[PDB]
Amino acid sequence: GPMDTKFKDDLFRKYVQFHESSDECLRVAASTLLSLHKVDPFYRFRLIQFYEVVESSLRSLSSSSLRALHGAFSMLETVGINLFLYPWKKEFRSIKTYTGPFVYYVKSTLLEEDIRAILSCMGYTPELGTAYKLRELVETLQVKMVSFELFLAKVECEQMLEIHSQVKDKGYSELDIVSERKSSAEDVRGCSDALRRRAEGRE
Repeated sequence: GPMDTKFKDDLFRKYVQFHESSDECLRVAASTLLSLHKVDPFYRFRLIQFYEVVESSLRSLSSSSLRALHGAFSMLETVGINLFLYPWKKEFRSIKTYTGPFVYYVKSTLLEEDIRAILSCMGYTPELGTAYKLRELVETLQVKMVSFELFLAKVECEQMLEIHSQVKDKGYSELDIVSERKSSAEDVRGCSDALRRRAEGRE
């Protein structure tokens, strides 16, 4: 079914409040939201094409993994947080992407067009494919919303890492885990149980 709006709205408000004032308590809530009431996987995200970006990364970028994706989404989340907290600062109206840790964590892991799409939701557009800049007036609510989905994305990577750990002896790839998680609305233990049973031949 649909995502729980009340739970999501409450979590969003607490996420913004937290940053305006460790996010582990927020991550526990996010982990609950991502499986709550058997929300369909295709309703977990509305601004990022999460499972498509993940599968593109795992298939196309050889250094990647769910761990690497966690790091890329975390770095992009921090870009968003800085922008909605400090939109007047030159260092966040123009961001550093062609050199520095952004190369190692994001360019290594997400396709260029997915970087561009995610950054566009924050109002960043590039020049010559780089030099991302906020060229129109900031829309902090939109920045907050995509930052929040990058937070959910990093947590969802944590969920899929956990699914894999619970069925780690059966020879599955991370791509196999992603396909179960996007196909089934079960929680983490449900997904791992299904993967185990399938590997055992029990359907």
